[PDB]
Amino acid sequence: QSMQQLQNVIETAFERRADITPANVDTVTREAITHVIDLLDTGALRVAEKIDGQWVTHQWLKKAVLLSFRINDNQVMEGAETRYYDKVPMKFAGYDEARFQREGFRVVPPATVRKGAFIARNTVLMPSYVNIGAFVDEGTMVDTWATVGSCAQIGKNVHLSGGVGIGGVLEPLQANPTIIEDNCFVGARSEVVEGVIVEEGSVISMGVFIGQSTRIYDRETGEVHYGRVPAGSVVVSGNLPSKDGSYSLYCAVIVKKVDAKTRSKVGINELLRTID
Amino acid sequence: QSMQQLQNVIETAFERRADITPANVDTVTREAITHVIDLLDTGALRVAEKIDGQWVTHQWLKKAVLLSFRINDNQVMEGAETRYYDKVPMKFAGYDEARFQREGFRVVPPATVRKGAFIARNTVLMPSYVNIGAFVDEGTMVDTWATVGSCAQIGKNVHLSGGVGIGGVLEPLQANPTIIEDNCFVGARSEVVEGVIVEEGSVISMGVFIGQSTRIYDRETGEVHYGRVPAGSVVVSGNLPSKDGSYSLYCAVIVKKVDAKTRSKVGINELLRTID
Amino acid sequence: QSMQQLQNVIETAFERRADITPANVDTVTREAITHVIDLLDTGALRVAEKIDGQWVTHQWLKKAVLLSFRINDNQVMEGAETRYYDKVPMKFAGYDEARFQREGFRVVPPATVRKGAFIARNTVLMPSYVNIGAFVDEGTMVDTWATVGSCAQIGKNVHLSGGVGIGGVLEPLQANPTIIEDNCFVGARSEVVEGVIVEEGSVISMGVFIGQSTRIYDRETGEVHYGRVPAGSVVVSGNLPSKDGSYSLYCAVIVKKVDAGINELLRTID
Ligand SMILES: [Mg+2]
Repeated sequence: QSMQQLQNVIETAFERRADITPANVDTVTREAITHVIDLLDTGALRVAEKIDGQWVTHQWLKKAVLLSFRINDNQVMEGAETRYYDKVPMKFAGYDEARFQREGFRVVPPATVRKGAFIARNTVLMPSYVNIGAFVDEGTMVDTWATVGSCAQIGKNVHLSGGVGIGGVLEPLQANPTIIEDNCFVGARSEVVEGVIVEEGSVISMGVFIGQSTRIYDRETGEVHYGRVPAGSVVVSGNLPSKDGSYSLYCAVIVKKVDAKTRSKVGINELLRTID
Repeated sequence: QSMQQLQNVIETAFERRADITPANVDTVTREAITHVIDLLDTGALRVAEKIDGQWVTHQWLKKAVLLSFRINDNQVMEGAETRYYDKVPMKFAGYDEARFQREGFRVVPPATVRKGAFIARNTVLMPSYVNIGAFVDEGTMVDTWATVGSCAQIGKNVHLSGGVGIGGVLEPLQANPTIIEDNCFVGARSEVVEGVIVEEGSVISMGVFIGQSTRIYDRETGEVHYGRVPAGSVVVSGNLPSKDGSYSLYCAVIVKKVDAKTRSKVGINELLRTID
Repeated sequence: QSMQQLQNVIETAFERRADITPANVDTVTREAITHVIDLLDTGALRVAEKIDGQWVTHQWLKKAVLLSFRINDNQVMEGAETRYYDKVPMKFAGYDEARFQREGFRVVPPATVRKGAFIARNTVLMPSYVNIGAFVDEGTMVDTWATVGSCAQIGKNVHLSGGVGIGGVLEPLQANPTIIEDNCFVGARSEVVEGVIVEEGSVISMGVFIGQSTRIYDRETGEVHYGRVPAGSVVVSGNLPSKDGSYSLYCAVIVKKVDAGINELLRTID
């Protein structure tokens, strides 16, 4: 209700978004937008959440994020050897040692995160990027040059290996973000985009690139999945052949299904050695 | 005469480059080199350009860039939590807020650019790197951990997705740089290099790796192209089989062709859904 | 001997590491750990090395590196526009011009390196990351968004193209690091992980992904290698088909063997 009234401000401002700019927005609307982003930043709110077993996307939070662009000017940011120019502030810009100590994760230079993304305890941010509206749950490792795009929901004990990208979804408002459920491993150079949902304890190896159009071939059943990686799927890069046999095109291949559970990297590597 | 005088200084210098050092360079030559880098930085000059439907490379600008290296010593660059040591200054180190504001683009930390690359209005540099001599035109998105290599020419309204690399080209002086023409989409994790030209309105998916080494198979005609993606090509990764079918080898496949133009990512999404 | 004594202090500490925290770590233990990391940082010690022509892995160095995390607290690190919070010091934080001049490599912003990795002379780090216990030898290029993981050994006159990741191997503790031998070219977007050894003078094309499970198919002999790219191999991405041909899965393919100019080597695909 306090929350209902916050949402009210957002839904009202967004309907008139066309005429909102940094120099005309009233103080109530600004503070409200900023409060939402603050709640997203602390994980008190989140853009999508799993309710009664289904992923629900809260449109009004995406409105809030969009409005946060519209109401803030780009500003110069001092970078020591370089300068920047952007309108989304840095999550940690203000964090002090006490706050870092209390929240219990690690941010490894030059890893950065935009204000408005939630990073949970026992996470390790290797040099990587986490965009606004994202949620990175406890125990998760984000490896070097990995990216957690806007609004993505990364569960607990997830491993985003080096250079793995999880695609942002801000617009359309109605579209769910990309979702990597608890215990998932995503191997080096892989990309999961466009609101694909990787169910819990899946194991995606290197260089597996999955958007909504990507064929996920279940070699056991012969079925082609789109848009969703079944829980416990072990998935690797492959191709499907043309009717000809004269060429073949990329796909992901489900090559084993395992029980969905927290796994070490050593464990993952050993499971990937266990495939035909 | 001014530009003729400049080019002549550079080419004359470059002829005797073996005898030019940071310690021994006269100020006229130093000034001429640094002024050419400034012209490339502001987009007043550009390493290659399209004249009469034809891409022309200007060797002398490549010679300028190469001499900019030769005449400058490495120097310690303070970076807050770390220090660097290099001889190419940083484009934005001297940018004030007014300059950023009039030039109309955004630089999202930790994105950086070397001095001597042009960045046009309405582009957004997510964390990324733009090397010396490159040209990134209006309304382009350079997404997280992407790279625009030396001398690369990126067109207007291009989307370089996360992890995309556009390969640098200095030597040979004669070689056209890597060119991405207007309205191109390039999917996450892709690399285009070695003066490959991606013609306008093309859509390259994820995980596409194209150099002069790469077969570009038109599955509609069965023809292999090298070094060029024809305008409006929709390109995905695939493989072509050995004569006996024992193995197959990576290639890029043109799966269909569209009529090149201004885009939305409703239509990028939807173009790839019709893929076979 | 002093080195034997150092190794014993490290191994004894490793043995009772479950008892050791930043809070209770004693100065003898700390000094020995920190001293090993200093030696790794200067290249005086290295995690694996080629002895009598084979690679030898010094597990106790891996134990020191592992312990260096356990015994240190995270600290806030001021970063201009942002702040960090981590427990491994930055290699260059206190370098001055004279030291850069002496060690003779370049560090292109925003390239960074953790303390406890050795960079040799005439190497160029484009924006990249070199993790603790790595050794990057002379005349090597580490191009933009490359990554040299924990303990990885990169040889002389190696080209790690843009977006090339060399996997860390702290654990398992027993494993050798990922190794790129001398004179190798690694094409952009490639990733070589899990202790794979890429032998000298190999040419790996773009977008090649090799871990310990990756079939490296020799199209000439029909061999399938695991874990090792043979010296002077030219390597590209490919697939190996299923029995019935319904689908195919990723591999590497050795498409020629050359003694010891790249684009001509690669522009031959059949
Ligand atoms: Mg910085």
